[PDB]
Amino acid sequence: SYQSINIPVTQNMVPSSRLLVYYIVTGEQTAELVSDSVWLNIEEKCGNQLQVHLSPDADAYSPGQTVSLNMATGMDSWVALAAVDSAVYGVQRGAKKPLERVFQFLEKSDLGCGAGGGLNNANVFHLAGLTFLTNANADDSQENDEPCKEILYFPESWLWEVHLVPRRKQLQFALPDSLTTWEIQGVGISNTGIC
Amino acid sequence: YTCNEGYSLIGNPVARCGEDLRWLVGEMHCQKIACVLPVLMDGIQSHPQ
Amino acid sequence: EEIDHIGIISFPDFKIPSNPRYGMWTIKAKYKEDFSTTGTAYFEVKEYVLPHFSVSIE
Amino acid sequence: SVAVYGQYGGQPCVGNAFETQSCEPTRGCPTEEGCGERFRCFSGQCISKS
Amino acid sequence: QEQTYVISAPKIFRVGASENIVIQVYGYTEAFDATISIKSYPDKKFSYSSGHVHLSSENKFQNSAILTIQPKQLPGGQNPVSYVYLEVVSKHFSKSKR
Repeated sequence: SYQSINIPVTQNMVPSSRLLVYYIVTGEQTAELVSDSVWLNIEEKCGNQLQVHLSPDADAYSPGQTVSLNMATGMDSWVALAAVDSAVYGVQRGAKKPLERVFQFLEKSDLGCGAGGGLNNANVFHLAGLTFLTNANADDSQENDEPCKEILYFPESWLWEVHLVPRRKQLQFALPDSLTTWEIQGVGISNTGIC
Repeated sequence: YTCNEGYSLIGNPVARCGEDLRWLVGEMHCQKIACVLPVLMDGIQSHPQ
Repeated sequence: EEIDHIGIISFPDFKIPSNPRYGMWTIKAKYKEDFSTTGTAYFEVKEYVLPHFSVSIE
Repeated sequence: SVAVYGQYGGQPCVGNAFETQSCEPTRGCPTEEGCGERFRCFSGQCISKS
Repeated sequence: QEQTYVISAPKIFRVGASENIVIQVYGYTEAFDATISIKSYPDKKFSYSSGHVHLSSENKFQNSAILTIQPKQLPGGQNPVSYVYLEVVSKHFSKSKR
């Protein structure tokens, strides 16, 4: 029996990775490529582990209150920030948060389809999103890119800015005069990717 | 190529070892990622200069 | 058009025309010279006043 | 090679016309291509799957 | 047919992407080297990228090249390149696929 695949699921694998295992067996005289594959669903996690919080934490603030904000990260990062009033989304029924689906949209990059397996070595590789050159009596030219689609002051907005966070940063700023839930949202960026 | 921290590469980022045994380069240059004081109408003073 | 230096392309503010057709506007984004990479977003232009409270119908 | 052909019933040259030596090869043995989408006969000849 | 290889690659190359192409060979014992190359199609004249890969029991006869298609090296114009040759060359085998 064989060594298992004992491997760390490193950050590059998020949100999804696909495992294909293969060998060529020479048979009596004729080689055969044997393969199988499986889709591996990975936890959605950021590489920066970026976190943002109000340092003078309160259940509710008063209009115009000066506040302090902290940005903390596992590495130095850029961060964009923005603030938007919840009545704005309240305007439109079924409004969408602009950073929704980010991982599912990133998944559209994946060339494979289905959860794994295949009718054949060639089919396994094609569904895995690979192609192959071999003399072992198989070729991927048997198949084509089918449309595989199986399932697996009173502003409206403020604080619209971008900042460097050298591992840590602190900001101090005044709230607006409006009364509402403000939703403060931000996106970390670095050579380690988005969060 | 890649420029140092606080810089970015302009032009084609790429060079090639030509059959001359020398580098072709993509006319590239490192722009510094910073603003500067523009040509204001009267050179108005910037306090956090 | 704008040039990225960071991964965060803060385009200039688009002034809505002095007489817009009301309804669903679309923004498309492309890398200028050499990729397809077409991004898209939608936004609605209407005469509206913010609702003062949510009604949720369940 | 034969330097002089035997003639008119003269004796043929005896022994083998060749000899062999072991070497260290400078060149690799070319591998077969597969049949790909073609059927593979047991010898390794390929034919149309039809 | 004991001596055999597999080169495996993305179903489609992304222009400008750094694409990791992996190769395994079987029935070999003498260590040898191969080159995996991305070449213009159909003429194979211009080479976009090339990677020397060494194969031995020290590598269990497995290796990969990281190969890329920098977008300006394509001829461009009104007709963009639809297809490119992936190639492998060795002492023992040579093959290319569109």
